[PDB]
Amino acid sequence: AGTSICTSEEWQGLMQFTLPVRLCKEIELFHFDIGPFENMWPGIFVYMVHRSCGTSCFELEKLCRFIMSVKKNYRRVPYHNWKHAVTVAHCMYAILQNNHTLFTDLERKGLLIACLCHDLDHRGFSNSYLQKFDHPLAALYSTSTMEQHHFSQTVSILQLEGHNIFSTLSSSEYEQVLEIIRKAIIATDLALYFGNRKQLEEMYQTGSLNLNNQSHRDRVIGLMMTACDLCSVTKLWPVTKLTANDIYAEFWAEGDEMKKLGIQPIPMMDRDKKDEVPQGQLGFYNAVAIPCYTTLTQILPPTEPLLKACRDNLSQWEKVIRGEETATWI
Ligand SMILES: Nc1nc(=S)[nH]c2[nH]ncc12
Ligand code: NI
Ligand code: NI
Repeated sequence: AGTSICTSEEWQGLMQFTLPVRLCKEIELFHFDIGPFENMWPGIFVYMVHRSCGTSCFELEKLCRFIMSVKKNYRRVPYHNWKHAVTVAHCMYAILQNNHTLFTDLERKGLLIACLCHDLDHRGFSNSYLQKFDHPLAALYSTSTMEQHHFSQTVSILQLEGHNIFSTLSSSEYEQVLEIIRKAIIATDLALYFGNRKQLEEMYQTGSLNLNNQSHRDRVIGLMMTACDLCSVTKLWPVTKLTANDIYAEFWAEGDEMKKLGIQPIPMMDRDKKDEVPQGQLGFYNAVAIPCYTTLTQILPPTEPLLKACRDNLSQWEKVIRGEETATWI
């Protein structure tokens, strides 16, 4: 019920935060894992915004309020949580640093914010679930149900007193960045990814792709959003494997709810079908992750390390299937 707001202590603490110097170098790399630095997550996001956009891009007090209120509006769910938000924003930072002048100042600030916000107030349930059981959100948002909600949550937080980091934009640029953010969040609906990637692949392969064309830019930004959202598959194997445990914790909890409503869940969401997980991961990588990073690398060549890491993880799932897995901790 309603939008949560950070405390004075929370945002003033972020304002005074300083990032250890050794991490500065590490944060630039695609494979960086925020996992071991939880106390530093909000500060890491400030650092990224300041490196990409400038220390004066946002009023610091508004930015710190905004960040700490965003954190407070992620729920304590196993996967679609604050840690996921900051991970996705970091991937976007790495993409932006490596492709910096392809994107306008307004796009960079909008996309880093969109990434931080893109799963706001997620409940640990899929679009499939909300629509199957006619949750009020599915009535309000007929397609891309949760993503429309995440964008609405974003605008609610911006509207809190002292939280509007974009107020100093011209009236025109303000409308433009909100549209950047809306499009980017909606693009995180994997339903839309399949069509988007196929279109981009064609535009790329025929040579019609043109970044001066707004609809092309929109689609490229779309694919960047998918690549950042799925970036757990681009980390080192043990990190990827641990994150998969969190994703499946959510999936199995949803499947449990469907059993109670008289419907057998898809196997992926069935905690009594964990034997099918390795094959399911293979399916996901071949159908979703590999094509995403393949097309992204064609369009943005500096992103190739995402693709190489994704391929390496695909090989690991293949090893799991062949019974070659070694010791794992969870
Ligand atoms: N298998 C999957 N892995 C990730 S990171 N996300 C997913 N969404 N749906 C399936 C999966
Ligand atoms: Ni999402
Ligand atoms: Ni997400």
